[PDB]
Amino acid sequence: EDAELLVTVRGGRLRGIRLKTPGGPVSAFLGIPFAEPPMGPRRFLPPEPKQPWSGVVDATTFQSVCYQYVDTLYPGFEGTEMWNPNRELSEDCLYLNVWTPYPRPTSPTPVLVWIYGGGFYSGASSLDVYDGRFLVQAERTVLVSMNYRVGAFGFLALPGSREAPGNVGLLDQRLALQWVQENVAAFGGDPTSVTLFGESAGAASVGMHLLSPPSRGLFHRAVLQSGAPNGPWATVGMGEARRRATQLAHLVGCPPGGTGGNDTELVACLRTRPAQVLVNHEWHVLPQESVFRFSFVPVVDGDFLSDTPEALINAGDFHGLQVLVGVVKDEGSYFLVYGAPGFSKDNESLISRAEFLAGVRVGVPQVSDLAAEAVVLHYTDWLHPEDPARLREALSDVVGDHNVVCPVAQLAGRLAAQGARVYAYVFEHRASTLSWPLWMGVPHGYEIEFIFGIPLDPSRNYTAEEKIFAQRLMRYWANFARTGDPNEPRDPKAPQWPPYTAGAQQYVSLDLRPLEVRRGLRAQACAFWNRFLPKLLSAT
Amino acid sequence: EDAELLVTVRGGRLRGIRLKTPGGPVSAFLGIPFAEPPMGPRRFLPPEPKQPWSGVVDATTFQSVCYQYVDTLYPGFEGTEMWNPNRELSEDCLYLNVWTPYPRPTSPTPVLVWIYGGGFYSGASSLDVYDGRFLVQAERTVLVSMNYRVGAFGFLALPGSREAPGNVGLLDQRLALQWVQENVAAFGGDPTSVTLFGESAGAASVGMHLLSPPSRGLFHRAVLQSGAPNGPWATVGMGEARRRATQLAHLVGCPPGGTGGNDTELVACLRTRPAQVLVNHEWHVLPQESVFRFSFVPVVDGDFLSDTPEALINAGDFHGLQVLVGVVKDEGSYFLVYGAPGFSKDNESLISRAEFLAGVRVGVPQVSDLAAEAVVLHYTDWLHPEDPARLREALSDVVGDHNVVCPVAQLAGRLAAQGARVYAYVFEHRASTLSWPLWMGVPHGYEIEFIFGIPLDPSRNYTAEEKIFAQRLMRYWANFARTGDPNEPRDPKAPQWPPYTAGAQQYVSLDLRPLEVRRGLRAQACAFWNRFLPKLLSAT
Ligand SMILES: O=C(/C=N/O)NCCN1CCCCCC1
Ligand SMILES: O=C(/C=N/O)NCCN1CCCCCC1
Repeated sequence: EDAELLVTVRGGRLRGIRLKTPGGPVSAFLGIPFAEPPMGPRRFLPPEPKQPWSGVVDATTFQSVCYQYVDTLYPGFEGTEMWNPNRELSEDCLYLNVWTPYPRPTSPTPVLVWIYGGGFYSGASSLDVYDGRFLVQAERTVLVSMNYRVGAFGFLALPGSREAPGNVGLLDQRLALQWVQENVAAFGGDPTSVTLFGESAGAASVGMHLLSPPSRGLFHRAVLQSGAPNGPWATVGMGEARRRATQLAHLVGCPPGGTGGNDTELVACLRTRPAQVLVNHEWHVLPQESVFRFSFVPVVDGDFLSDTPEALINAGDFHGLQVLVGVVKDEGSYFLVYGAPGFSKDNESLISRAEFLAGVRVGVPQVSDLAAEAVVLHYTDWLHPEDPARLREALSDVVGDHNVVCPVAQLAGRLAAQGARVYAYVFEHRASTLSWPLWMGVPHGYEIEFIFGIPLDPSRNYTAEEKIFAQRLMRYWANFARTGDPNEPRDPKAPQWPPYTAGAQQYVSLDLRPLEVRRGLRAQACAFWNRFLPKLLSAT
Repeated sequence: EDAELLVTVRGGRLRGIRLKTPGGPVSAFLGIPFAEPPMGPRRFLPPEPKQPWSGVVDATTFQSVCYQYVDTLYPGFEGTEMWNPNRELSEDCLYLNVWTPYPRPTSPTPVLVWIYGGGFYSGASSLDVYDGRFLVQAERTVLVSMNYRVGAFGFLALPGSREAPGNVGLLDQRLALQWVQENVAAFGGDPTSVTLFGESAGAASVGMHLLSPPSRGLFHRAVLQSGAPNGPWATVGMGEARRRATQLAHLVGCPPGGTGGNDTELVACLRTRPAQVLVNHEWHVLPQESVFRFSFVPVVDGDFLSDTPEALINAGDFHGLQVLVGVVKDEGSYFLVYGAPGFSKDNESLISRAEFLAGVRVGVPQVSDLAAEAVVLHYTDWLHPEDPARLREALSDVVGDHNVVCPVAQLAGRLAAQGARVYAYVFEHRASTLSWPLWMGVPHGYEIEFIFGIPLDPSRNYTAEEKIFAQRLMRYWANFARTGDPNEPRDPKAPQWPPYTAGAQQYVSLDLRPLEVRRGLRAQACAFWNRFLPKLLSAT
């Protein structure tokens, strides 16, 4: 009863809240502090563990969202507002949430840990689409989700220095994983069966924890949804990260005119600026106009990432690891209304040939003109080279394959061929309540609502098929969290999900229809990005 | 009767022979001299018109074949020896043949002029597969075919000199066209309706006469079968042509060590060598190991070709011209047994991945390593990158597209978009009597026997459907020769053959089935060869 809403952890006591679902109640503990507030002199520093507290911390509501840019491209539009912060912004944001079934599991239960995306510049665990009450009720697992510092507060890096080493947002996630190992048993969760799953930048974060030894021991399975650490947007070099941090300091008047600009005096000036001031100049440090590019992302520093993600993936041994990867059908369509010429969510975006050629330079930023010609060659239907509809779908494939599909396929192939058991999927169901235009198809990020069982919410207008389809996906994710295999171990009737291998390259399609096995995650398109295009740049 | 076998031309009197067909007799005049024998001091010189003769020249049999290399790759094999000379070799070979229907047409009849192929190093108008008795009988047209000098005797060029200017083999064809304008009326032919049609190097020759003003006035229609003048094999630069001519001279002891080596002394030494000696060292002149490359080809000298064929095609007005172009289904499979590793006509040629990678360098001779990577990328099925059968068909596509299909498609597109009406086809029928292995499919050059109605020969074992198929093809070629349109001028029952345009790119498939309209002569593959690869070669 109400006694299950009281839980004692290593830091102190907590009071949770009961959440209602159409199938039964769920105990939730929202806003658990796992770190000291990274404010004042702690800005840009790695997180410190939350010191124990006296009394009962109220864990009945979500805590504050980390300071981040708020999207204003389409004010009042559900498709964009659903990702904006739904709580007040604050640097005091290092809090996590725990959903546990009712009654509380008496036996150790596998744990799912969600890491939200948002290009490492935005996101929050309090968003309605991340509501874990339906996944926990239907599958009786323990779900944990944490907040981590985004933007400059989480990834501004002056490499080599000590006042701003970078990757502190990744250390926020690692500390939350250490908190799960020390306290998830109090909620009925098994710390020996922890499955990380995230989307976009969260998926890239899950991949970077696979490549970091201090983080690898905190979990046992990984699910990467529409993201990978080896993408062209997930990491930056030490020289570029220093240029962006110095440019942001210049934009906010750091250092004051006539003062030396070493790393100590530069970060000290940054720590005196209000948090909103740094956010208002975050986008003004990118090197060129582009889409799917972000200012402050994880940096290859030799510490958290001893080498580039590509180098660590190639030289890595992943025996004893189960991975679930996948993408949506239209990964790049969402990002085209953020810079590609001739695109608009309120029309058909029937772009011309000239707009397609210009959009390639925005979708593939800062590459040689010869490299851009190779992209146009592969993504042009030369039997209909001027068809606006085909060009619109072509540029969507350019951005999606370059940033998501091919980095994921590259990762999935190296993982399976080096010990790991990999399962791959392609999400091909467009939600009936999707507010984005029809030409975007199945946009990036809109499989999350089905993984979290949002169609089960009675206050929403999802169809009856989508409710059954959502329960299938929650079954897939939970079975992978329990056994490392998305297939139901009791049911040979259901169509089987074959593992992904570097040779067969088998994957399944996720939609209202039963499972369908296909081969190749755009093998022809991803051979251009992963094999030839690097050689075309090496010769310049 | 026998009176129609007697014909007087401008040079003198001729006696022909009556040829029998299952549908009626045909009057033939084989071995008509149209030029002085290019022997002795006339070697390497342009042809001179045949001086008038006394008495009756016997024109009842084919004359001598020009000196040329004889294929010895598969001795005793029908597939190769059907192209070898069937008459004695001699430099006295400039003779032409005329087939005219019986009874002789009283009205002017459209004239077809055949130019044989053979990589500009071999070929003869006396070959059995060029027998024009069936095309002339079934369609009541006048057919002319000539011999032209091949190899060094026709295309050895010391550019600038007067002793060996090059392209004299093309001038032999031009002189034969001037002979048709002056004498084809005596056989019942119309000198105002002359249609050139050729194959491989013959098709390239037909294209070069389109781009040469002195030759363009001698004909009115053109048919290019599996060849184009803009191919990477049909022409050679002035510097490379001088190196090959000097290397051939060195191989035969010219100049005698150690005397001067100016162009006059070099050609004088070459004219003293027996003709067979020059032939025996022809293949030891090419720069690298390759297939679909030939030693002595037309040279871009500024005379016969004022510029490169590519430049003349782009900056040319073709209004009032009707062109019929096309290719066979498997253009490159025949050339793979002539140098590609792992290939053999007597096995399945299931090559490995390494043999495919090495074969690309032979099929695409002397390109940058980066260019070879681009070819490997485009022609590799990255879902089955090691499948021997797919690699065999891939290398066949590499050679066929690079040398035939894409040069033809580039030509057909420029002709259609600049005034000329173009009809395109793809020959997809494999002859039931074909001696080449099954994996070659429809090899290069094996549509000729159907164009000339060879299945109508009662001494051969063609099927009943192939006889009907050959008759329908002869009607297509004759209708184009008569009216400029391969379609039936009045029959609406049979499906129509739409023209080829640079936008729609419509073509028809020629096989036992009725006409089927398709779009794009391998538009995706040929965009790589015609658009992207030249830019990759510019930026080395
Ligand atoms: O969102 C902005 C704000 N600029 O001030 N610019 C475009 C960046 N877009 C939006 C961020 C994720 C989608 C692709 C990249
Ligand atoms: O036939 C020879 C004779 N070499 O001495 N070599 C193979 C090169 N071939 C020759 C012409 C037929 C296939 C195109 C390239």
